[PDB]
Amino acid sequence: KKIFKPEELRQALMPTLEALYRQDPESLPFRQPVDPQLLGIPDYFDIVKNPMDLSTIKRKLDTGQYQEPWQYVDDVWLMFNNAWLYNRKTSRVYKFCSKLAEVFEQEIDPVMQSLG
Ligand SMILES: CO[C@H]1CC[C@@H](n2c([C@@H]3CCCC(=O)N3c3ccccc3)nc3cc(-c4c(C)noc4C)ccc32)CC1
Repeated sequence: KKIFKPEELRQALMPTLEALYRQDPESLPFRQPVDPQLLGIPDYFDIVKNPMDLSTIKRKLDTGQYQEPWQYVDDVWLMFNNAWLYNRKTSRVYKFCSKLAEVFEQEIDPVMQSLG
């Protein structure tokens, strides 16, 4: 299938990550990995087996760790689904997660079409 290369992926995908970072305050819980010790939620890693956050995804884009666009998309939805799994539907963080998902879905669709 189509072979991609890192700089092509970073230039195409990074604006979609940038759109998530620009959401203030909705992206604030997601700009750094969850620290369950500081936040007093010691069961976090009992529930969330593969943590993900914007800073990790950004580093992976920056350092060429995605061979295909769908791997980037996978990590974004993984970050969203970790937050939806751990938090109550009525919580601020759950709602901010859904806001980021709405933004992502608008940003990623034209990009993935253009990478196809
Ligand atoms: C800059 O560093 C800050 C340090 C930690 C702060 N934080 C908070 C605080 C608690 C206090 C009440 C509040 O309103 N907060 C907040 C809510 C939205 C916007 C800004 C502040 N609750 C958090 C929940 C998760 C999380 C996720 C994601 N998935 O599971 C879990 C669990 C992660 C970070 C959280 C966010 C950023």
